[PDB]
Amino acid sequence: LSPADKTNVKAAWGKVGAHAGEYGAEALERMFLSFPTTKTYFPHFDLSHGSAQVKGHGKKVADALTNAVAHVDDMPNALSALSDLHAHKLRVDPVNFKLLSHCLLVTLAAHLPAEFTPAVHASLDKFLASVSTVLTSKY
Amino acid sequence: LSPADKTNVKAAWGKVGAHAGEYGAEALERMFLSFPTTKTYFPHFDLSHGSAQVKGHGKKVADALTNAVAHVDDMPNALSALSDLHAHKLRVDPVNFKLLSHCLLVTLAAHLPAEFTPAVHASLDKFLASVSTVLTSKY
Amino acid sequence: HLTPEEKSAVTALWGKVNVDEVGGEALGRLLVVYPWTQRFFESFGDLSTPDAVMGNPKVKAHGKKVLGAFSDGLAHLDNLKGTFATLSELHCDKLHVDPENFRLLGNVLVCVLAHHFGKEFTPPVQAAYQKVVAGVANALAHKYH
Amino acid sequence: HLTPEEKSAVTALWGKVNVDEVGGEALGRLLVVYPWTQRFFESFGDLSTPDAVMGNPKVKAHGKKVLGAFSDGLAHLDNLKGTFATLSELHCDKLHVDPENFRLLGNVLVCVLAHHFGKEFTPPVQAAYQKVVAGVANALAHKYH
Ligand code: HEM
Ligand code: HEM
Ligand code: HEM
Ligand code: HEM
Repeated sequence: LSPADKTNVKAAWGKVGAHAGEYGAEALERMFLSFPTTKTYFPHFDLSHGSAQVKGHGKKVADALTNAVAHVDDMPNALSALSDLHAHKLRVDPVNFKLLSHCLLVTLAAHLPAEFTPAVHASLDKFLASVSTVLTSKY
Repeated sequence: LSPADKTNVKAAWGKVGAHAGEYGAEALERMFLSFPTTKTYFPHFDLSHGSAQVKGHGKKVADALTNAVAHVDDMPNALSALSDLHAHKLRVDPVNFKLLSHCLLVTLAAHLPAEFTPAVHASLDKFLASVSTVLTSKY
Repeated sequence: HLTPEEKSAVTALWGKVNVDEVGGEALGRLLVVYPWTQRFFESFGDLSTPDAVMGNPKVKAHGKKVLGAFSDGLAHLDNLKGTFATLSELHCDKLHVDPENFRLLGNVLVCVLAHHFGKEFTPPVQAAYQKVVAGVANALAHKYH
Repeated sequence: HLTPEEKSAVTALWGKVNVDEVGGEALGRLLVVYPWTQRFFESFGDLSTPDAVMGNPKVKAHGKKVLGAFSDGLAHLDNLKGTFATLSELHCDKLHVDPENFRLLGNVLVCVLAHHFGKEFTPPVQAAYQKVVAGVANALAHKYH
């Protein structure tokens, strides 16, 4: 993880702007549609299109990612409670983290076509993989 | 990792003793026999049974693992040159690190039946996964 | 694709495998080493500690059934796809198990075999058994393919 | 297995795909984001920087060939296993490429399609294309099965 990657990630996530919750909800919808095996972690959720529960969950995930961007240098300490939750309480398979990272990348590519240069793509992929690694570190 | 994992890994690697080179050579032989796709990274090697080149390389790998055991709390810095080598020069696929970790676990199981309790198996798996994720950190 | 010598070695080693503890041991070690797999076995009782996992009658009985399927697949090495069709559907659609956990379970089984056999589990024997477990996992993941 | 509506959406989106550029940028982005894949493309020249990768004529031509293979797979969505038999032999027996890199390249292609189509790419369109790329990767990885 390099400082150039950190700068590129901060720039891309800043140009994401206040649409972070919308991006998170769309990424979750994409993950549910593309990989239905991930829907089993949300049995109490309304997983239809436009669902308010999915909107709130996407807002929460996007806020977590904003905190991670704000604390790229201290990710394990910033995401400690989330790693504990996702590894102990939920016991999420580590492959679904890759699936959600891919869907987040697809949402970013579809909503920021100009910013999604190959270098920014690589930087964002490294950032999301590090957040996934941190969240799966309790295994 | 965990303090109990560190204790279990240290005890198991101590019971390995001075057979580290033998165990590393056997693990590399197991990897070459089970996953022939890994043999493409050693095109200048004699990879027959009992080959002195494989013996020396296995001794080097086992010495690196022993250093990692002795420096379990500072693996990323103790393995930085190895990470640079494997990621930049060698360009090894990350999947092969899992393959070699599995073959190392199989060698340890086959040579230390009493030591290989489920807790020790879990501790050694976590230790090898940490070593692998350090050696694939640059990616 | 197993050579006749590999098949002979595989069946010779499997002849000495105890079918009452090897499967339960492999399943319990899978649960201990990959604790996200405990998500699929919430009805199996206490699985908080390695000793509680390894002392679970439900885990032992289920490991016996998984070992029996592994022996059933081993008896038909040329028809793994047809041997594991019903099992593949139950994991893919009803249980939603990622096909990587199949390879994880096969690798844990190989570790258990090495732990029991020791010197008898030579690198050629291990290579043949890796072929066997890879074939079994590929057959079990057919519904995803 | 794709429904008629999914197939219609997939074909409609593929109708407006630039066959001279898209495969090249997909291959280049694969080389940049997963730089261990550069070990298979040593004879392609300079690959040190993203600009060097995305400005490489060899990468452009090879990506064009890969995109043509993807298009042929799209034209035989029900015969993917038979369409990619020769390519599966080429990639497994001689190249030694790991089947996970096929998934990586398919996902990079999906990201490239999203980056071009934008709003027109939709979550259902992404689901259909994920099905397509998973099928292509499975067909190309069959020789490991
Ligand atoms: C970058 C990856 C991820 C991030 C940043 C993230 C973030 C979050 C956050 C902030 C919460 C809220 C926790 C709370 O309110 O107590 C949460 C909950 C949750 N996450 Fe994730 N998550 C990620 C990946 C995943 C994946 C891939 C899955 C499943 C496939 C998953 C499953 C869940 C579940 C089931 C909950 C519980 C929400 C509820 O029950 O209300 N997470 N996550
Ligand atoms: C368990 C994790 C591993 C450890 C601790 C490890 C350790 C080492 C060490 C100590 C060296 C020698 C360093 C030197 O003198 O330059 C080395 C070299 C090398 N390793 Fe690894 N290695 C690991 C995994 C792998 C894997 C999975 C592969 C790929 C199959 C691999 C391929 C190589 C190659 C090709 C060399 C250079 C060999 C030569 O040209 O002589 N290593 N490794
Ligand atoms: C890799 C080789 C595997 C084999 C040969 C195998 C075999 C079997 C067998 C024989 C059953 C009994 C089905 C029945 O009694 O109707 C079963 C059920 C089950 N399997 Fe597996 N299994 C494998 C892997 C896995 C893995 C890796 C997991 C989870 C991570 C898993 C989760 C389950 C569960 C939860 C059941 C309960 C279904 C029921 O009780 O009806 N299996 N499997
Ligand atoms: C995932 C879908 C893929 C498709 C559809 C595809 C398609 C192709 C095609 C059409 C060729 C040319 C074959 C010929 O000219 O006879 C080729 C060659 C090649 N492929 Fe792929 N490829 C894929 C993935 C990959 C990946 C992920 C890698 C490496 C990480 C790779 C490495 C290579 C190399 C090095 C060649 C050169 C061999 C030659 O030119 O004969 N391929 N591929």
